[PDB]
Amino acid sequence: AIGQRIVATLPYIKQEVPIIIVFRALGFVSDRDILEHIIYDFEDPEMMEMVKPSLDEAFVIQEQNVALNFIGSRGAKPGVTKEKRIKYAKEVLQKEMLPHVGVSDFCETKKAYFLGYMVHRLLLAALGRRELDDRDHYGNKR
Amino acid sequence: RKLRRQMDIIVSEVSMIRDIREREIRIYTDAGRICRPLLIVEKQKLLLKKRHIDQLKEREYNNYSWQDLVASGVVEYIDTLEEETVMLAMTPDDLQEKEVAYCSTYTHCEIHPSMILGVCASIIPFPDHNQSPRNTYQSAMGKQAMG
Amino acid sequence: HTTLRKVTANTAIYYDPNPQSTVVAEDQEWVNVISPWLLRVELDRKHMTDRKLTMEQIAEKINAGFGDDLNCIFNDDNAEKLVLRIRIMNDDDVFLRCIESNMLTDMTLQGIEQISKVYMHLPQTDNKKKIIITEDGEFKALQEWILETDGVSLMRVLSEKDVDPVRTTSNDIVEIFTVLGIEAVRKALERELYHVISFDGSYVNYRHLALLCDTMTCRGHLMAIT
Amino acid sequence: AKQDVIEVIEKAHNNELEPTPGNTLRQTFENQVNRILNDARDKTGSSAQKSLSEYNNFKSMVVSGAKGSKINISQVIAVVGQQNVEGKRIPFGFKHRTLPHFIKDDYGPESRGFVENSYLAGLTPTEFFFHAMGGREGLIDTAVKTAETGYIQRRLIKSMESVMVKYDATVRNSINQVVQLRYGEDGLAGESVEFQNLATLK
Amino acid sequence: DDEEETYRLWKIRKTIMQLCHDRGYLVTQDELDQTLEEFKAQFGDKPSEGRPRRTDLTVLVAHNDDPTDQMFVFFPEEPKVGIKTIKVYCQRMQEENITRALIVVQQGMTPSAKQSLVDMAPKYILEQFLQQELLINITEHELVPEHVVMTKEEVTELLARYKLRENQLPRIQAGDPVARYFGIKRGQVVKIIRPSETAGRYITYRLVQ
Amino acid sequence: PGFVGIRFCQECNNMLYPKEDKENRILLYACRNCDYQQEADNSCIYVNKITHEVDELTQIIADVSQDPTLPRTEDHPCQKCGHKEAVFFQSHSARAEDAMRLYYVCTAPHCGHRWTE
Amino acid sequence: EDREVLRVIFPTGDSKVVLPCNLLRMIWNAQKIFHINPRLPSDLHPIKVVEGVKELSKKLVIVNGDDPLSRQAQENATLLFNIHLRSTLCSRRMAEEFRLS
Ligand SMILES: [Zn+2]
Ligand SMILES: [Zn+2]
Repeated sequence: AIGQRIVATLPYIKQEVPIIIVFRALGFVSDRDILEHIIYDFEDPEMMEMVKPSLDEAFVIQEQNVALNFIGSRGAKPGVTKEKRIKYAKEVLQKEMLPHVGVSDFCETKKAYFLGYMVHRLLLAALGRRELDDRDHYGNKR
Repeated sequence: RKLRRQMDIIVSEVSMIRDIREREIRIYTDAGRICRPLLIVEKQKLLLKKRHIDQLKEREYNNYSWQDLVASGVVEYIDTLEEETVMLAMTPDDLQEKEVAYCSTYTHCEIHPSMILGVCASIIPFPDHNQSPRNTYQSAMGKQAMG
Repeated sequence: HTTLRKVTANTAIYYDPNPQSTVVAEDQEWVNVISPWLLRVELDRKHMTDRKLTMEQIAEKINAGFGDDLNCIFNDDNAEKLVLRIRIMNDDDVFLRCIESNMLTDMTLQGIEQISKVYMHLPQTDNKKKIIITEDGEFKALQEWILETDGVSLMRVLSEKDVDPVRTTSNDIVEIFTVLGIEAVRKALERELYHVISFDGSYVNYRHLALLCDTMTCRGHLMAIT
Repeated sequence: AKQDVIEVIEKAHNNELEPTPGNTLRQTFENQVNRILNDARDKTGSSAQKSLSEYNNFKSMVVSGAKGSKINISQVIAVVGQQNVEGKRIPFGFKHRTLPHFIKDDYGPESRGFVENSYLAGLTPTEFFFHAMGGREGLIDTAVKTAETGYIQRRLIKSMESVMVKYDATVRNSINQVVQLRYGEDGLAGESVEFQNLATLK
Repeated sequence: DDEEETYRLWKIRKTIMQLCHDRGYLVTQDELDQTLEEFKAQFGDKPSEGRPRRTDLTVLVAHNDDPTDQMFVFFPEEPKVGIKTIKVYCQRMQEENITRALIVVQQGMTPSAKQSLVDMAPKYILEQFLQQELLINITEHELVPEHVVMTKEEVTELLARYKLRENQLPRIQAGDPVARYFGIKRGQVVKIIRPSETAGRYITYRLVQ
Repeated sequence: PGFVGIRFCQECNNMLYPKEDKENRILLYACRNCDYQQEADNSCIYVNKITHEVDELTQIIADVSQDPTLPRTEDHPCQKCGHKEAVFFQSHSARAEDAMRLYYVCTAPHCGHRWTE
Repeated sequence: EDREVLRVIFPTGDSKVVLPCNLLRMIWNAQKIFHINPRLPSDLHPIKVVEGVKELSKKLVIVNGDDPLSRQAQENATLLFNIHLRSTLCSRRMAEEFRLS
């Protein structure tokens, strides 16, 4: 088929969501602007051919609020209106995902950088540029 | 490293880890990070000197304590993440001398190897002469002895 | 089992508007010679020569598998490069990449399915060695070639030329039940059960193994002990 | 043997090592390294065994078979050996090394679990930690094995607890379905038989 | 690809000849072990659109004790045979005075015709086999011991000797390849002779259910 | 062969998609969102290297010479500046199918030359 | 005829087998109870060996009965032991190895 799509299981949401929808809902209209948070060097094609099948999954949404509704439909408390799903999904993106990067009036660019770092960190292991983390490594314990 | 060895701003518990191949550089400040103290090694020589041992041997008069030894920039606290990006030596005599060269880029040394043991395993005499499932059974039966 | 992915080096698709136009510089196409979007694959010599394949066999497998919806054009086995080109005879070109993936994942160029890795060695143990009887009534352990696998089909295997259909055991009891029957399952179960006991060198009497294999098979079906 | 490890490593680094058929380069390198180390341990063990006197008290038990084995004497006197985890050597628990006292990408004997010291000579601390890591695996397997073997025991018994030899000398279950027509397909009990040799065969 | 199909049909015919000899139908030693060359010369080497096509190579045989009960086989041309392509065969059955036969299909049979084979079964006790199934005489394998079909007068003597009922025996299901090989209904017991490593030879009795 | 690179719409900054001009029979890249189109210069669209013979030397970074944990030899001097110290290490990569090749990186900073023997 | 039966029962020929009473040890006990001295010619007539083994094989019953279904099972149940017994209580083997009276 197409192969190797990227999704994002995020809390208080019943179903996984493709990451491009998450960056569109998070505040980024464009595609190059989304891609600048994930692939830090655009002259690497091997990143590009792996990142494009999840981009081609979601060229039907190009604006923020439709992606907000796409999240809020999947919500644990599914809103009945268009403007209740948006408030629920905006609450989730504001507070539920990634508290450690900031919960404030505007922390969307910083949360976007950390999420793009997570996607980049996934792509490096899927390409074998790095190695997988060990669960028993007691540096990773507290 | 210059600041943490002087305790200017960065307290000793904070860990700095530079990953080189992956360009990331992390700093951790949290609670729950397990760490142990190590000596510091410049070019091939210890930062610990005769004068430190002399000032600290006549403790209870000078009170040149462990904390003054930390403050001098002679020991560090190293946790597990920072222990991956570093090169240690077991014994400064046998491992920092001219020979068929192994590393010659050491960074730290250990104070004594017998500080890898615990409490109940630190009462076993000659434990490196036993088979290792015996040291476990003695580390269990040391909690059951009468005294 | 061998797919196209084992032998191919890389795959690149071009949109070449005329088949004679040849964006790739290959004179073999020019002497060799309707849709413009084409697929090109480079194989490698090593896996091709290890398994002894020819591009005629491969193109035959494509034309058998997909029919005459599409035509392969293959290099003769003389040049350093191992190229073949693919068109589609007359949902535009994502279909081409889709059938690329479907063609890569499974074609069975050689081999049979579910058997992924097969080994070869000469057996040292006398039971695994072939045993005959000579003219003077000796036993004369023979050291012939055997070959062990990593998957199992056992009925597509036995139904082949030059494979011994008397001696091939298959380590898998449900399959022996499907193929050889319940009385073969009792003997095979006994052998696979005695093997793990005698691997330590310990001994257990035939009484107990025989009774376990009997109670486990005395109803015509596999009575698993659960 | 330790020099023969290093020359194999040099043949591996300079791409001078051809893979064994049926194996990858990694597994054939591992096979050759473990071959040198096991042959070393065996030769040192045999030298130790040749060294012992008639009046020895380790030999007094091993020859009698009362306690110990021929590998224990070698492992007390000569060489402990290589410590293994899941059949392989000591794995790279750190980033491409084992302990922070070793250079990265060190496939040597001392860096991966081989103990060139005996129990009489004591262990170096690296070797001590590796031997603890070796003993831990068997100490785990002891505790893990019991809760499977007892369950297999009980589950085997519940299928066959009513199977007995009747006065027909046949073998039948609780509902008199016949399992064997003679017990052990000979009628004979297991505690009165022996090993013998068929003379007329071969 | 005609040498492989010729070799395949030769092994099919050879296994059917061993099938009919083991079952009891009278077949000669000439057909029992012929080489590939008698097959190739006597059917014609070209299975693709040529002389050794199906249906006019199909075997009919007769039982040894009387030449009244007769056993066809039929090798259909279709990969997946159907009801309309077996009622032809059943018409050949009712055309003759014969009772039963084999059908060696090429691919898997359709379920509706399998239910058909179930339905006229007490009239005509016929059955099928598969092509992949029949490229090996599985009786020749070393795991498979010697199976013998018991006569009813011997079954009565068996049950009288050990003083036990017909359901107390060990049993065998009708669908496994050995009982399907000999071809036997339920309520019919089978000797199994096998070598014992403890005491010589051992006979047991499986009842078809 | 080479590797295909994604190019972007100038107008709305989205991924262009390949498409065939049937009339001129020419490959063109077109945006889904806006009508902007472009002529293809490469004519290669999807390339997939399955044997995946990869050059690790593109991925190696010169800063790795600052790692204390890594070994170094003076047996192999630098190819560019002829400096003796070279820090060496293995592939350090998963799916490096069978490789114990040593990669050498030069010390003595701002050289950064990287080679394989 | 028994030798070929063993060769078909035991492919990959291994003489080691499990059987009730150790005949070699029992013969060697008989040699010490009765003071054999195997340097002298034997008193035992070799037809008595044959008709003693044939009678002993009658005495060793597993399946009782006389109908031919029981006799086949008695023959099969004692098959390997009777092969071993006829193979070690020969007339040649008693007359030239064990020298029993
Ligand atoms: Zn656009
Ligand atoms: Zn340089």
